[PDB]
Amino acid sequence: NDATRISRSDFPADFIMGTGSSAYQIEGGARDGGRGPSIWDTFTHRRPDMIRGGTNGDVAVDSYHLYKEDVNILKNLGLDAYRFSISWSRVLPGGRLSGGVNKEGINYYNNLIDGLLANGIKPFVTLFHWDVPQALEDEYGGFLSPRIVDDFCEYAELCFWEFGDRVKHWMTLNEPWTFSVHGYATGLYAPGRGRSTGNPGTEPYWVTHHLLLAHAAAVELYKNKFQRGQEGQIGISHATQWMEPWDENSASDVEAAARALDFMLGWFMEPITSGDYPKSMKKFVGSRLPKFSPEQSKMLKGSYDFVGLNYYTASYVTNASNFSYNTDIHVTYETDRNGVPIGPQSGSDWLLIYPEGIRKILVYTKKTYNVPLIYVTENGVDDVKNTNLTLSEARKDSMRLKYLQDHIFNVRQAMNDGVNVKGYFAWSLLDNFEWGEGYGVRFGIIHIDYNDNFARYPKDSAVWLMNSFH
Ligand SMILES: OC[C@H]1O[C@@H](O)[C@H](O)[C@@H](O)[C@@H]1O
Repeated sequence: NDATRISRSDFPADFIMGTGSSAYQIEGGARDGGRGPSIWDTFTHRRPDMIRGGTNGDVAVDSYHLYKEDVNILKNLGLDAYRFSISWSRVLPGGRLSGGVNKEGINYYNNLIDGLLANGIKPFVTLFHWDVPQALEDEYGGFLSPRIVDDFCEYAELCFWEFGDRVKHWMTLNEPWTFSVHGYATGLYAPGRGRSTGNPGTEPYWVTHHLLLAHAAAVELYKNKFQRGQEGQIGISHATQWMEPWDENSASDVEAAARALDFMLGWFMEPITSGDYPKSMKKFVGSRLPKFSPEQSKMLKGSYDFVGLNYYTASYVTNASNFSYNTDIHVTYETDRNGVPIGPQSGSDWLLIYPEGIRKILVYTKKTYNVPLIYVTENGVDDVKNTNLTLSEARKDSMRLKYLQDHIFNVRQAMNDGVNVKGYFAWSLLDNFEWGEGYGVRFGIIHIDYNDNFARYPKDSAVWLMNSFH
């Protein structure tokens, strides 16, 4: 009943605990080892006004050079697994085969994977975590063009071929919701369209459509061409946020909350469940929502071995009072129920701590989508922004420790509920490059000293994880 007491021994023996990262956020060596640029290099370099402090991932926290140090920290941490992504423009600088296959980039991922394995840590590997190769962006518009589908398969194939003998858990995409909405609706993430210069009412829908197609076609490639020989599993990780009706007993708000789930999570989950978009998206987006061919529907339906969910926060939802994705949802998000916020702020004013949400999002996904195997692929919280603190003060992350305890507890509740969760990955292992927010937003269980070669030092939360989840 007390969440500070939660530990490995409240979970099945085969439950996988881990931490996470993504290539652009930690690797650095952006022009080292033959890596070609991604749309994020381009965004952060051409439009440093879009980044808090105008920073980028040229060096990030230097896991490109310090990977042996991350492996040692992961080993000391004692958790089962490490979720990281492959930088598409590292292994294929030009995005397609014709831009050349980068042997040194492959060698880096082999070294990381080998390091992880020699230390009993399972690699969980995401192919696409937003770093679309600039060459593809430039040649045809990246995910705006169906040409992205074939190129992504050839990339997935290269990765299965090179790494599949040792990597047994693959995700095609991480958070295409976030990628689609902030790249193409709000224009706040790479490639920064939407705020032809963009169109927030059409482009997010093509992007998501192509993302879904890319995902389906790479899953089919894995299933048909690698799975028998390699015996791994492939899925995808989705952005989630719990949507609670503003008024418990208002039919309108219950529908509004369900529509909000529909536009965020249903948007990707229904295609991979029934091969179509949610009814409410069809109704509210009309002719601006693309149709799948029957062949695409066959390919999308059931196209995963597992689904990863990413969870941070929650919101109340109510009905709303030219065209844009944001206005299509026809909802208004509310944070406060009569001056009572759904939960307290973290270091970020958008992250309201509501641990129960992770439980309701799990329960909701099993019910609505009937996913057989679920991983929490991301869950975590950011430190209050404060450059005044010494490391000993900074590393006492009480709020994170409680946040993890409380969420992990709720994951356990979801599993009692019937949700088959097979592991849980904290976001993140390292303080890292937090997209539009730069370095000031620290999600790590390992503190990074940005004044000193990105020195790693475990925060209280890492110590507790080691001691409680070995
Ligand atoms: O916002 C915190 C984190 O959110 C997750 O959805 C993304 O996958 C990470 O790349 C990001 O750093």
